[PDB]
Amino acid sequence: PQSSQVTKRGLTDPERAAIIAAAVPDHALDTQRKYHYFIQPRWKRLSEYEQLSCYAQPNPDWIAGGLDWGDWTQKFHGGRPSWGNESTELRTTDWYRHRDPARRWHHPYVKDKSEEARYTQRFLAAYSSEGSIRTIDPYWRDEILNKYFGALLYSEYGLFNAHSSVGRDCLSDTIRQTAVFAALDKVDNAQMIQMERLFIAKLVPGFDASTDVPKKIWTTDPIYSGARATVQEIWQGVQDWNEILWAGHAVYDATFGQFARREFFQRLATVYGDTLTPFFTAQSQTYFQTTRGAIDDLFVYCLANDSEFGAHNRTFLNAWTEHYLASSVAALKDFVGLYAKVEKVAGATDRAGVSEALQRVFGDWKIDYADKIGFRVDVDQKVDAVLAGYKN
Amino acid sequence: PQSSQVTKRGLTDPERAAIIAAAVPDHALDTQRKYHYFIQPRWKRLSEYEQLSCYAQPNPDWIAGGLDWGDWTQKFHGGRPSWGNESTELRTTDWYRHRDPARRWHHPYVKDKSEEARYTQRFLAAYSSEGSIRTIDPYWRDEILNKYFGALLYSEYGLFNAHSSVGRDCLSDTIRQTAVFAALDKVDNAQMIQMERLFIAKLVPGFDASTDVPKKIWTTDPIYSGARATVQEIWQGVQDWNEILWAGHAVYDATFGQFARREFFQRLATVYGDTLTPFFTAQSQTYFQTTRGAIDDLFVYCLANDSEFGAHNRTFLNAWTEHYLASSVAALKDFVGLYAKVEKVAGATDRAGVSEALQRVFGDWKIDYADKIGFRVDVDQKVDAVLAGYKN
Amino acid sequence: AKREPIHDNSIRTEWEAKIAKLTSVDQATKFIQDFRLAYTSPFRKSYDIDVDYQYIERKIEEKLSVLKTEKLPVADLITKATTGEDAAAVEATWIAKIKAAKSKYEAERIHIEFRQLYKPPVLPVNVFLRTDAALGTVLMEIRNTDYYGTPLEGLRKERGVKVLHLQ
Amino acid sequence: SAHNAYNAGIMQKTGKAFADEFFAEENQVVHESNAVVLVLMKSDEIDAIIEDIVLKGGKAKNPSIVVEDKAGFWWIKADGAIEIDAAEAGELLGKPFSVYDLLINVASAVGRAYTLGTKFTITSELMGLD
Amino acid sequence: SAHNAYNAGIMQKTGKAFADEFFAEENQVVHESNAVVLVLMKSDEIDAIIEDIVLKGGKAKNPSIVVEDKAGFWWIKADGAIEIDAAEAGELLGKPFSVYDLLINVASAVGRAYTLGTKFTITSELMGLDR
Amino acid sequence: DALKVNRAPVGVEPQEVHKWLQSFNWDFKENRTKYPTKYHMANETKEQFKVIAKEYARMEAAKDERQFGTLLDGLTRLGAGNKVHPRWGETMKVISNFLEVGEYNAIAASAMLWDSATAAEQKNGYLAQVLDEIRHTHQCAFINHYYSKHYHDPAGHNDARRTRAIGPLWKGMKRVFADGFISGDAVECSVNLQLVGEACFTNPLIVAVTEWASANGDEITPTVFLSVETDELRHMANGYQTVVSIANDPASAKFLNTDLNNAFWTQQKYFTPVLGYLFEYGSKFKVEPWVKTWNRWVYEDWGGIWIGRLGKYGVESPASLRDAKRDAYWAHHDLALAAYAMWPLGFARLALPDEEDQAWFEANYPGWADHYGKIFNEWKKLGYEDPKSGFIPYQWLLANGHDVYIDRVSQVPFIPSLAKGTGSLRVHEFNGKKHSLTDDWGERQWLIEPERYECHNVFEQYEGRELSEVIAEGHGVRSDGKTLIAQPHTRGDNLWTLEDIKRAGCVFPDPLAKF
Amino acid sequence: DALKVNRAPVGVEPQEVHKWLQSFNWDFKENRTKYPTKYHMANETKEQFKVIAKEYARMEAAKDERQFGTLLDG
Ligand SMILES: [Fe+3]
Ligand SMILES: [Fe+3]
Repeated sequence: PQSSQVTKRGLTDPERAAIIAAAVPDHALDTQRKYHYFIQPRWKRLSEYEQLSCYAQPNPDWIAGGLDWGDWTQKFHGGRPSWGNESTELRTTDWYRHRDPARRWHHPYVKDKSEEARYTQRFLAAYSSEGSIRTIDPYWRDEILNKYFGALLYSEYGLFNAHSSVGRDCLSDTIRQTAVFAALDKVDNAQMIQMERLFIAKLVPGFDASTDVPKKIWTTDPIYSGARATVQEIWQGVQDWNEILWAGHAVYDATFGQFARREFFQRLATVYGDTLTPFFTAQSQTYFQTTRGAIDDLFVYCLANDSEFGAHNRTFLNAWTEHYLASSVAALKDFVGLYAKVEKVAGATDRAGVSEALQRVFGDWKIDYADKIGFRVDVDQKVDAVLAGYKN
Repeated sequence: PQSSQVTKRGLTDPERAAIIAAAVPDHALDTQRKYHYFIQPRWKRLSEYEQLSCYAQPNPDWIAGGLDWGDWTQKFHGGRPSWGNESTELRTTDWYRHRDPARRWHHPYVKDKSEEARYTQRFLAAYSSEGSIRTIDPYWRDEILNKYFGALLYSEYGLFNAHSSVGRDCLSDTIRQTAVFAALDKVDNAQMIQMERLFIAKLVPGFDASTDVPKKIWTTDPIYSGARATVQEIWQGVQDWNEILWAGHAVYDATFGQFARREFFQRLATVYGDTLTPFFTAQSQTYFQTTRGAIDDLFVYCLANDSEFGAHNRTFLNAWTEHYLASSVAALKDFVGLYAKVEKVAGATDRAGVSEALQRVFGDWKIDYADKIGFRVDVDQKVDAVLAGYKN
Repeated sequence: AKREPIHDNSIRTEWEAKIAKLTSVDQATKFIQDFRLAYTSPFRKSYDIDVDYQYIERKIEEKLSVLKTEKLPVADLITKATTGEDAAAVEATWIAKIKAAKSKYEAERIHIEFRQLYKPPVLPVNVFLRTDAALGTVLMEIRNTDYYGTPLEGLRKERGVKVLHLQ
Repeated sequence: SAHNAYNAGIMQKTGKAFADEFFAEENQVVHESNAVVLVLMKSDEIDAIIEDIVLKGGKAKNPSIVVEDKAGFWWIKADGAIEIDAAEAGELLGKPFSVYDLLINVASAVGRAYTLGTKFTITSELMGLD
Repeated sequence: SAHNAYNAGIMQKTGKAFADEFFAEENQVVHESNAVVLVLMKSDEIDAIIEDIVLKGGKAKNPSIVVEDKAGFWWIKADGAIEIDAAEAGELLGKPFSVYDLLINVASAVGRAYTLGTKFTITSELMGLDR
Repeated sequence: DALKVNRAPVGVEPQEVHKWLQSFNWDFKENRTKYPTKYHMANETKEQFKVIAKEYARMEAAKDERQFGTLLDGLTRLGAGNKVHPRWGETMKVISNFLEVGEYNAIAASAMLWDSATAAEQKNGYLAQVLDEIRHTHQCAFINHYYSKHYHDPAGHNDARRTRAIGPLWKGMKRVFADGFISGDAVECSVNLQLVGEACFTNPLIVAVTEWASANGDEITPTVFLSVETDELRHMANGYQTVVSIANDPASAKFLNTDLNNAFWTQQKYFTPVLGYLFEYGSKFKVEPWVKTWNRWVYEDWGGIWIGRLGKYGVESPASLRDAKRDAYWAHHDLALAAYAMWPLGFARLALPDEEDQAWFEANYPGWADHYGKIFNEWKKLGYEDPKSGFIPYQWLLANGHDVYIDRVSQVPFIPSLAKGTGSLRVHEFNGKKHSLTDDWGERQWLIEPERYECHNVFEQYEGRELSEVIAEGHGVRSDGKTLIAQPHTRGDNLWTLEDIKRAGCVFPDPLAKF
Repeated sequence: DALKVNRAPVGVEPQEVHKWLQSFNWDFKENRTKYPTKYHMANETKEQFKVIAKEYARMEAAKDERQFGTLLDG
């Protein structure tokens, strides 16, 4: 028994189900069953991602796109609104316009990352059983990968924390979801990097997976001096949430982050016999291209081509790009000094090999971002600027 | 309306649910709720994998372990039983004893492979967007990877089809699940190999993903002459289902299969700038170690250490191993001629590099199988036998 | 009184016409500061457009910002207010004002008047949010000191309300 | 139409009338039927397909379709063929919906069931013979 | 028992009697309670945990635990703390069941909820303040 | 070397990487929070759940598959969508969507905690909470999304994100679990959102409601709502760590009592009458008196297990508790008067208490029959449900001196001539604007912080306008464009249209004009 | 080359690999059935569902989660 009352379910109790059946009319009271039918569909048909996400934020009419009215019910001391246009320099005719092309609401986001979660652990138990780590180059494993790929997790960790203000400040649902999913993928990269170091430590006696050396390298090694200063600015120097997302994903991580992750650690892993790191870099690069798809839709599709503030936004995006690209160039100039510590491989670590790597990163960046906001850039000038920090 | 009767659900219809409630006794008629409680648990407590799998096969008492009695209701022309002891030379006190250490019934099997299915497509969509294929060695990509890694799918495909009779003939449930799961992973490897070749064709113009060249190489190139003869024998030459599983997974695929996939294509991919192939080999090697876990429990725990037929089984396992090891050694002797076509890389493709690779494959194989069935093997002798086919 | 419809009324259409005639940064800055001093915050000068001033302020902001990107150089967008002052100096000036306030009533008007004058797009966004955060910090610590010390009767007198009814 | 109803023909008769036709001489061999029977497992995706596809565009193209409620599944019978397009079902649901995702709740298929691109179709045509 | 019941104390009275104690002078401030309240979302895994862990070894160790049926969930209240070991639950269920898989159906937790290895514990102890 | 290695099958468990999370943060001059706060004490704390990105996704996806399987497959095959009693199906339009904005604002509030946190574990811990509140938002969205597809009245379930803006009840919702969190001290969210929001009120709001849902035939909501609260224990674990650091520092503890009582009254001012009304009046079958639910979950359990336990460490009992308890008993009946009187402004179909309902109200609340009961029965005699009556109770209220005022702070309606709960009208003129306040706790907030509470009310926006013109402008109609979404009855015939409302001739006055 | 390539986001659908399955079998003398049969006719036919290993696992697991969700939870 129990002190309270065992409540009878109206679905199954014969007495209550009969009452409910008698009160429920034998006809529908409206034929419109599309959840938030009035949402403007971005694609051929209205998507479930849109129905669950769009117009969730209760913005008033004085925030572009808001369907509500009136002032906020409670505001900060001094009078700062709960959400306001003072939170960003950029302008738009509708903040709700943004649409993640992957159409990630919460469930498909964790569903895809759960698959990566469980399959990673099955990979590691088999990789350890395979003993494939025996063929890796020992110098690359101990002196370059463990020390500097471990130091790279701090760049990823800083990018994640940059989203803390973005998650509070941004002015629409789909933007807020984009930022937070992009933030988790960043801390994931930091944790997956530390996960690989802990995993290698289980296979190599003496291999120290402690973060002391990676942190000492991230904070004091001049190779990461430019990268650390850029991330500290994107994270803590500014509060324009649009500037944070743009400088973070579309400039710094699109140039420095792509070079370090893909052109250095992932690529050189496949010239130094590293059969393990390409499993981890495959996740961080997949996270990048998925984040890039969302970041591209926010800044290019919606803002840089907004019917009323397109040229107004490109004015700020150009000033932002000019500033943080110089930072990323200075960050890449410091990072290419790491090539003086790697084993020389033709077409990968020599001057021609690093030149082609920088031409890939800057050339792709011109196509993926620079050409979409009208930012002119000389790739050969940027390649030569970084190659100034390369030791022959 | 409709011609038939709209059936009322007993769970929700008030009249029928009231009748059902009156017929259901207010007390349970037995306290034993553990599904097939009498199954002898292999581990500390009985697992759902055992409850759903074990004793599903209706074996009679004259098949070791069967809980039934009598003859089969219908047999082949001539009198071959539905299942019988004539299907294998090996003998045991209980065929039900086998336990997959991964404890895979059907649901966890497809759940783990669905994760790999969906995550592969997200990786490829991002990898193609990353353009990482630009750094791969073109000769390795076109002349070695496409032609011979594609030819290797026929070895994987042949091993898969070897299980056709095993799935019909084997004498217990948990074994049958092990064989079928091992069979799908093999055809999976064959398809994933062709999947990668189709993907490279989308990124490299002129790259021919057709199977014509891989098939002609598998059937006429002397590099796969030894392997092809071995798989045609394991697949179609014998019908002892225990011999097929042992010769397939524990001898051929454990020595030749491991060397070709991991010591050649996976390893050399990480010395030729190949950032794509380690994604696919990561799956086939994961399938191997998962399959090995089940095969190890079938032949070592159950058969090679059966309390009554342990030495009796090891007698056949030794005769089988000695034969199919000679086949795999002849298959590896042919395969190392492929090193005469690859770019020379110190410590990987030279005579010393292939020797250490063969010592890893044979040394691990002695520990994982030979030492568990009392099969003596000189690893140095097997390495020198394969290195006889290597061109200096 | 009788209010017109919410999102499309003669008050808003009328104020959009005034906005369209703004042609320079200084003029829009004069227009936006006077507007916020007259219609926003509890110390506004009039509530005549109370249910419309927030939408109107948005449209004024949108004009001043476009005029900034078309006219002002890039550096002035980042380092200077549209009044010509150095954005960093504006931050230090208004911080030292609220920290020198001797009561919560002096401090609240310094923060309120700051948001009326320098709310973006006149002051840069990053400098404004940093300045508003520091001003709100000082305003909270002094307001939350003996928050229940002054009774309601005495708290009404200090605020300066006209008590119309007490049930 | 009426002939494709679940309780059509002899299924209407009961008692002695049902037995007299059931044991009739002309009803002791199978009779060729150009019909198909498709069973749809009830779900949120299938209840949307039933109401807006087969009973809308499917019945306009094939007026002989009959859909009967069978508590846990949908009983569909029609002449010639029955078609369901996964892309059309995906547009209705607003989520990724391939032809394999359609098959999650497509159960019985009395007839020659196959897939053509993104369309599932169960036809009365004897493929390879007709 | 008794004091940890959902309808304990004033909750037994109705009508005028309930209001008289509800509006009593001594009941206008909160009273410190050394109890904890754990809510379990009903499921096949949780119904096995309820019958064989909290009501068996959990109630033997802590006789004051009360389990009330609330249609969709289980209302558990006890003195001091309430413990659930996921490794113990995994052996009972015969499937992989980590501490994170346990939290799948562990909803409300009025108290200091934490995890220690494979054990979930909601305690009345103020960590960082007591001890 | 290249030949020998340990081939033991190993991975890396979540708590193995989580022990190094604290080292991920590095010191630099700008590494501080961006939002204003008065709590500057040390908060280098550890989170009680070793959650990393991959493991977070694993638990939540595992929860969803069971939930979405139950909904998309199980309950849909049962036709459970249209098995809800009409009163409760209408009540889930309000509850799920109003909670949706409380979940959505929790995303941003948790981000402030994320931003204001100093330890790397708490930053990672609040990011997981941020992700959870997004999951909760899409879950509340999914309930209405599902209700739209299988319930006999999709209107209101289908377009609440705009039709809620019409009514006054939605105004207070934007403060209780919305603006009250994100608009203020950042680290104080560990008090308002967590110590009071998630630790106290989510238990009746998210869990206790599931029993009423099942009682009225709704198995959709428990499937989703119970799965929402499975994340809450991790949320309050983050908030408790900070409250500890605040209580241990004497410089920060001098602000905790004030913020606690302010946050408690802020949330209880709306939660206590609104949900009490929705539970008792928006349901046919009652689980228990709302005042008992409040006493069990708010006063006794949370008050004793959280506030009473913290009492030995400076945390005092909220001085507004006595006034809150008076709201637990009567305030939701006061709100019923306002919610039924102004029913055309809502987006749900209401139902007057039947003779069985009235007996249950009078039995558990002695005196209900003579006050609220006689009013509801008189409205019914005047044609409250009849669309050809031209009767709307708001006009009836003003004709008898029962004016409805909107609190400038809480936005909660107040009828001083009929309210039995805590409240007294205070009307102040300040700089040519008139303001109405209702209690000693909200009035003090407005007197001290006027710039924080300049929220326009429904009368200041709709003044002089006819009732049906506001409803039509705010899209409070069904697909035909004339039939109202809201109704004064839950039957399927004689639904009110814009013309029926128009014949009543209800025009919004200025309630503060008489002062 | 090493600089220019098509970076269009592409994968490979299940039916793309399935079109090459028929080529996976190679001819040899012992490529016959092991079981007794009276049917020795040509049976080089196509299967009406483009199912590969990865896609089979994806759809079936999708079925299970809905089924096991209904049972274990609902
Ligand atoms: Fe939440
Ligand atoms: Fe929460």
